[PDB]
Amino acid sequence: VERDEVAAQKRELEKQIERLSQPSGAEDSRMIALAERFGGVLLSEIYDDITIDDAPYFSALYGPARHGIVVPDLSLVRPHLETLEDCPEDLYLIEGDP
Amino acid sequence: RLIEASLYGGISSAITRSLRDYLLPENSGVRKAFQDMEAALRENRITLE
Amino acid sequence: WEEESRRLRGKDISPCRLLFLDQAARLDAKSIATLFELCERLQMQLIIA
Repeated sequence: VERDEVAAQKRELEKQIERLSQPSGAEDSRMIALAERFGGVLLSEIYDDITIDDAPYFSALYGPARHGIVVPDLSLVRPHLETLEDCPEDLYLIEGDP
Repeated sequence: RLIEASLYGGISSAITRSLRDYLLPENSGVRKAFQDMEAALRENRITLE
Repeated sequence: WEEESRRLRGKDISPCRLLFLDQAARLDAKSIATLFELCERLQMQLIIA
């Protein structure tokens, strides 16, 4: 039982380390995919070199949109929006010059 | 690469093969996946030795 | 490249298009004519020597 508990802990740790791994932000998935589906640069990458002191403020301000994607036009994502069934259940999109 | 390929264009040139370079992005995902395989293999080798 | 970037640029900005070729004598009259046809159709500049 103890060994299995420790194994579960290690599995969680490894999964989360992966979650923090690449390439910027959490992962290369639908979110990084929007960087080419449209010009959807990742917000977190857009503040890649944020100072550790502003990083908490940045995170709190950006809220769940912390992992949002900056796209000068979101009327433009509209044509492809119907494609996104395989996407995080709830996906942020932002307007502005990345 | 666009520049030099235009400078020395035509079919009979390296361009026609280095197409796969000039047209295509470099994928970090496969690079990372290969590194992860490498780590797995390293651990396997260590254990076996 | 333009399809990608024009989205990420001022909506009234149209980047310049310019290409090159050395030993342009590998071209002949019809070659020149058709290349100019398509070049104009694509509003692009040539430095062919």
